[PDB]
Amino acid sequence: VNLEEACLERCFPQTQRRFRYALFYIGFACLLWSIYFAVHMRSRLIVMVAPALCFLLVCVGFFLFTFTKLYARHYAWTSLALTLLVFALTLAAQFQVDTCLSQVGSFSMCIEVLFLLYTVMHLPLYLSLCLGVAYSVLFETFGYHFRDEACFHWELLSRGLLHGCIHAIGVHLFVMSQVRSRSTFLKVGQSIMHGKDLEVEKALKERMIHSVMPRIIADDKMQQIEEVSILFADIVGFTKMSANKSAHALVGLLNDLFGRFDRLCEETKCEKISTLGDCYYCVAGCPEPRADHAYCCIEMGLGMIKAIEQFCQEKKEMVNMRVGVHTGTVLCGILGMRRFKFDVWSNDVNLANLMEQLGVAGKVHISEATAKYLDDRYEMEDGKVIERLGQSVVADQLKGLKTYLISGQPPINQFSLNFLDQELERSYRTSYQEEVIKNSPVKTFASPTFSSLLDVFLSTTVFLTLSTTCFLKYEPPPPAALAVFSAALLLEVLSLAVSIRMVFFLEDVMACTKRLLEWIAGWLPRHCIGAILVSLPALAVYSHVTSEYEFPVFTGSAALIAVVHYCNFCQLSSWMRSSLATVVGAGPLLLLYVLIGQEVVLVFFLLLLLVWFLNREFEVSYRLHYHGDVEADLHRTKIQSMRDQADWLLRNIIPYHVAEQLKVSQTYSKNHDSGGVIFASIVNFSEFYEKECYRVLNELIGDFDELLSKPDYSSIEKIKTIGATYMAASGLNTHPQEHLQILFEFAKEMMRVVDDFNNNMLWFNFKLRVGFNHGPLTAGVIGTTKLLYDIWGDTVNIASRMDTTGVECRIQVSEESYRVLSKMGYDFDYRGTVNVKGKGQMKTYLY
Repeated sequence: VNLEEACLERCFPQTQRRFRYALFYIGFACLLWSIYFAVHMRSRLIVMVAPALCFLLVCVGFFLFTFTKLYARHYAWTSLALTLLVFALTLAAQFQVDTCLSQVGSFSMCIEVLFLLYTVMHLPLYLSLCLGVAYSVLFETFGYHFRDEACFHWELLSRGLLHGCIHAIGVHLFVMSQVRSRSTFLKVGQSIMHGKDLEVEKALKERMIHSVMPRIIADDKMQQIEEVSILFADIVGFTKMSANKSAHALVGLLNDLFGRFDRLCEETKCEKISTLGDCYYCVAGCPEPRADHAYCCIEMGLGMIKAIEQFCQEKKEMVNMRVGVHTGTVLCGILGMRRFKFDVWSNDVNLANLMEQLGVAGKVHISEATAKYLDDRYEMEDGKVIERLGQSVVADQLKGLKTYLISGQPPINQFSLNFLDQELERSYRTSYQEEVIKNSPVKTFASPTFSSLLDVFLSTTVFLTLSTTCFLKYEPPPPAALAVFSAALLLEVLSLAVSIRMVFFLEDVMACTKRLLEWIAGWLPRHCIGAILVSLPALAVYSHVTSEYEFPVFTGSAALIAVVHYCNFCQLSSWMRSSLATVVGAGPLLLLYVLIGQEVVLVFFLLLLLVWFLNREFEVSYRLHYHGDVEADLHRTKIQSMRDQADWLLRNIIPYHVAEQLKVSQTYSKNHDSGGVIFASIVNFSEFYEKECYRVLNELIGDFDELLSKPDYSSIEKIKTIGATYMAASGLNTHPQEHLQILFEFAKEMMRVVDDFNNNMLWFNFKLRVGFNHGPLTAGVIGTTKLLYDIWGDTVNIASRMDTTGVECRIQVSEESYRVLSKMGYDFDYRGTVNVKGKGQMKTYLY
């Protein structure tokens, strides 16, 4: 009931203006009648024109009531108060009747007041219908009882059918007027709610975009920006933190730790690329060409050491940082269509990663290139990596590069009734045509197809009842009367059958009649049939007139309703209906007469003005209703696009099995008893690389991304891509090791397209080493304002070890995975032993 109040207060300006215009019209009707009463009814003046002028003063008082704040609270009461007064005046004016007035004048007083109460007063259905019928029945009762004999069965039935028509038109007019207003208010409410939901989801999509891309990239496909300082950090001691701590608690610690990193990164105003497990590597100087990149990178790197001690002293941990800095040229951009993220690729990045591996815990490690951009603002210490770690495999490729360490510091025109935007107006014309075309179901009472059904039905019952009274008078009728009525009846039943078939769409329909049914729904053909349909009651009356006219009171009284019937078919243009009513529903009677003559001209002018005005008001109600519909549809198609974009970019960050949980809790955590991770890197790209070469790399990843869309790889969800390496995981959503089999086929299919893609290259084939290991892994979502899904653990780090110790297009596998891979029947070869941290020399078999 609160929304009904909300409907009423929003629609109140319409009701207030509608009531005010009724006040103007009734006073105008009272004034014009008084002038006519003053000239042709001079026999009794003070008893006839004084109520007219007194009621005119009442309208001014009622107009004064409108501005009052009390009227806004009880506008229904004021309309009810006027209704009784206008009822009393018309019945009193009918009470009296060169001293006699024709009834057609009184009938207009009954008709015009009835239309005002039903349509332009916004009173309830039960009150308006009961008051209208009670006023009508008392109008007829007073007329029959108080008739004059000095001047002037089936006759009584004719009066009821005539009054039956106006009430039928009146309730039809008011119900649809109510239906459009309620529908327009609702669709406006949905539109304003859709718009509010659009802003909250447009920001959500931007937040999803910012989770994989920086702000500057999001403004709008690769770059060759040089002089870029690359950070690298490692959580030395995560393996200790890995054991004897719960998964949710574990991801909580890193969420605060990386969140602390994210905050200080914002303080450093640098860019964070991604967090590879415990590693946190971030770039400076790209894509924005910042010149202080080295000094910021040193600052956050030392800040990370400062942050970890604060982090250690808060939740009581024992961990440190191994920071590595190397500046130089770098490549930036996006690879892939799914799980695509901003990343940096160069030999500098690997050396920057290598520098982090050559660092010492709690110390920032820098390159010689970085030292060139560093002044004495910090302390310089010799790197001393050669004697710290000996001549190890990691230290072989330093290639004589000296290194250093750092410790700290309403569009409708009033006249023509058209939409101001011509494109909207054109769509409005074809709306009924396309509504039939799409076969849209009848949703509400304001549907254009349903609206036509009742308009045709109302034109039916009005035409028969109006014609019934005319035939009751004759009970020889002229042949023109029978022929017109039969043709009108023949047209009416076919038009009614068209309306029901346009709504109900019976199974007897075929394509042939559908084409013409759509054809009829067009603007011009509907006006061609509609104008005749509207005029059908009008020609019914004028079919019964002959040369023996000199009969006149009945035809005039019946013609009062034929012009009244013209308010029906609201879908048709109001100007055509209003003009046709003047020319074909009122015109034929006016020149037929050519004081009774002066009275009829005044009577029809008042009715035509009311008919013209009501057609004006209900047309803009219909036009504004369609405006509300198209805006709601326009907002619904804009909310679905944002729905698709936000969901797709959510899939760009987290897989399916994570979206539901993030809808329940702000943090995600899960441990895995058995989990396989795939690492696939490209070697000969460096030989191919010399930005122009990386475009070929992008389509290669896009070809790899097409492997994920295959129905047989729905259990595999990639994690991310770093450099030329592709990281995929199988078993997160979980034969006990069926995920591994799909993962192995993914790696095999991975080189299959690699060899297939090499066929399109000129004298250059690509390379792909794949590592494989399965076991316990922990995953989770990192960040609050920037989401990030990644998996880390012993199996992940050992998986990357297998790519580093990799060979040509050959799937390196661990002993643990070989325990279950060779059982099924996979043909596997042996290679030997490689260096593995945490397990010593590892027995590595191969595909």
